[PDB]
Amino acid sequence: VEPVDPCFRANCEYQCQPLDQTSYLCVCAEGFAPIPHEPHRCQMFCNQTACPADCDPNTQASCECPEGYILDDGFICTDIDECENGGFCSGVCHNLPGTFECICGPDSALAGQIGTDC
Amino acid sequence: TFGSGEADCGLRPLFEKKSLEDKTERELLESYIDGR
Amino acid sequence: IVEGSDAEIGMSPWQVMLFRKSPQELLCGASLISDRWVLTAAHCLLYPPWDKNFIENDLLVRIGKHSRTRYERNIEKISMLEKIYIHPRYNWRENLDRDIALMKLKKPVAFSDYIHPVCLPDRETAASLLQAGYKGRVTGWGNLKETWTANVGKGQPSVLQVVNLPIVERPVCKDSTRIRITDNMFCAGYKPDEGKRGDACEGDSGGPFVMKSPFNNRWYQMGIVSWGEGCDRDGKYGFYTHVFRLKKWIQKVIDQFGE
Ligand SMILES: *[C@H]1O[C@H](CO)[C@@H](O)[C@H](O)[C@H]1NC(C)=O
Ligand SMILES: [Ca+2]
Ligand code: NA
Ligand code: NA
Repeated sequence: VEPVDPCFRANCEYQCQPLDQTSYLCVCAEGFAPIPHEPHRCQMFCNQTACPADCDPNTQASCECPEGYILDDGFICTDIDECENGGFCSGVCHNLPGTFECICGPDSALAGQIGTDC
Repeated sequence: TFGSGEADCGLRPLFEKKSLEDKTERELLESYIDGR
Repeated sequence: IVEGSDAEIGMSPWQVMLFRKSPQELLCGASLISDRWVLTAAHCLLYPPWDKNFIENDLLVRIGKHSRTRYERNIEKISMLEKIYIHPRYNWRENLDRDIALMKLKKPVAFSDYIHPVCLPDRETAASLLQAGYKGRVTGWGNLKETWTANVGKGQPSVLQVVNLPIVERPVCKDSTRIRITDNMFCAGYKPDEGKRGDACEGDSGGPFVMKSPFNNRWYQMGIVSWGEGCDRDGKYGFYTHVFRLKKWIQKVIDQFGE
């Protein structure tokens, strides 16, 4: 019958963007990305010091923050500085927005691990 | 071991350690005085 | 905390905040009893009737906090939970008897002006301090009023709350409720004729009921905010988990599962 919009039969939480006449992709609003294990669903992300929390307006003050972030004043998700905090990395630690890099050795080259300790 | 009674616990850096008393600390101390 | 006041910076360095990751919210209070052990109430973590069952990865342990909402960077410290130990004989079926749980932290917390463990009472401390009329202290970030209906108040505090409450004689605690009271619990709070008031409330559970020793000037955790009926009602008293009575179990899991 050419051509079919694949999104007509899609069940995305937020939006749907067509790829082919047969395939599509469920996408999210800016600041959100599909959940890896739930591709039709969305979850907030942040790559800075802070980003507004994902709060549900159907229930007062129920907010979500991505991993590595913690709710702060003004319902904002702020980055947890695992290096300054301590206890997350015993080797050399570099803080990241959302996680941290832990360098472990004491051998040559040294392994750069993301989000895990030595 | 734990619970031996030798550990350094119960002393606040900003209070007992500096010989400073908090606002209502006296109230608890005054409750110990029993009426004969 | 109902009828309390703003805690001073460093007033309760042992006060711990159990924080739920999803959604991001206060779960309950707790206490630091060593550099790797945290004490709280069992009902905060497990209550089958409501299908409540929080595991190590569902929470964050926040030590050294003052403000309820602010992320106190470089002041507060976040500790990861290695293992939660709920008392095997915790009676969620009826009384909430033995409402107690231990949490071993993955790494030892760094002591500071805002972080420092409270002492646990020994036999003598418990006998000398745990007497009717003697005042203890309760702290927490819980509700400022019984809420959950109509009520004029700020709801949740902006800063850690503190209240001084006197221990009540056992028979008066017994006659105030129809719920069976065990020796693993004690009640505290003012009587109607005293005028002064105050009480723990929702969200305060797990927080410590401490007493300062007139002998050695150290603070001891005599109780854990466990339960009550409403909050700050006349003729009602907050019920606390008797720490000394369960000290044998505390010492058992800490010795077996290491310090
Ligand atoms: C729930 O599961 C956890 C393990 O994920 C276990 O520790 C706990 O005892 C269980 N409790 C109930 C009531 O299912
Ligand atoms: Ca980080
Ligand atoms: Na979205
Ligand atoms: Na009252």
